[PDB]
Amino acid sequence: VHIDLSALNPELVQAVQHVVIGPSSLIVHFNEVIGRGHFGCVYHGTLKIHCAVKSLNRITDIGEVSQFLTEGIIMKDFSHPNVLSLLGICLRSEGSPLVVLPYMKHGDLRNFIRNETHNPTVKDLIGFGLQVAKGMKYLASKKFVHRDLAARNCMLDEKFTVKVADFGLARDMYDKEYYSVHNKTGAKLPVKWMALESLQTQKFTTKSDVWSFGVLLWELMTRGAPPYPDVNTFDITVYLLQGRRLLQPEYCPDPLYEVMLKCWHPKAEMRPSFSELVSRISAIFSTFI
Ligand SMILES: COc1cnc2ccc([C@@](C)(F)c3nnc4c(F)cc(-c5cc(C)no5)cn34)cc2c1
Repeated sequence: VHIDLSALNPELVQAVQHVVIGPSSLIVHFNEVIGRGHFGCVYHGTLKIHCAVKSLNRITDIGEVSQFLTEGIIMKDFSHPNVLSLLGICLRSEGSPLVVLPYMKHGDLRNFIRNETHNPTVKDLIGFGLQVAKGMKYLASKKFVHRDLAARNCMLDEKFTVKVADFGLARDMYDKEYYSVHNKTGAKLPVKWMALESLQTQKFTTKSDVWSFGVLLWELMTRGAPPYPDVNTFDITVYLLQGRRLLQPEYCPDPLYEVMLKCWHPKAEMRPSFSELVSRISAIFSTFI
């Protein structure tokens, strides 16, 4: 893997020095896999900054190198406390580049809320939801559409700060169960998180991210129950069109369920913005002790 600066959009050339990590600056501990995606494994690494280093060597070919760099450059300029940051990319003589992310001590949000070790309160769970909403408000303000928002796709650091993850160079399928193959297009889709219109057109928007966020809130309040367990894959469209939504979890406050129903409005344009979600959830959160 060689970097040809001329091949890039000339406006981005200056950003390369800030995204590329010199191999001498990074040590990666390949002895133990700490995480797995469809595109490769992840390992502990030290930059002493502790990091998660993701290999992309399960992919046959990584595509256009200039595009990969461009994706990295665009990703690295995102900075928000509820969005996973890119520390950089590191080139290795043999194999694809390594993607270098901050280490997230407590892993993905779904597994965290399912863990018997931890006991977040209803207030804590709502706060996790608020943090996600803030990250998504940021991403939406950058006109970035996530396309795969779900509890499995957010992570928690050592201070229990929630970060929207699984985007840009960290994008992957980290739990294959929840992705079904479309018969016409072949795309593997997170159907149980998708908006009605996306199930029909396969177009994703910020308003379809809002639908997914509604599902994520439901996951939080059920402590990571699988949505629609008694529905099979693409029959979700028929199920929803019967006039159905996920039921109100026992400990979900009534106004938070109302927020969920708004996220699942049949008219995409009538769903709340992430700014409105931050406002509404902040209020509900403030009522708890
Ligand atoms: C287990 O220890 C860690 C610590 N930090 C990590 C940071 C990123 C990642 C990385 C690059 F895979 C990643 N980036 N975004 C996501 C994400 F949204 C979800 C997951 C994830 C979910 C499951 C289940 N396993 O991994 C992994 N993700 C993995 C880490 C693993």
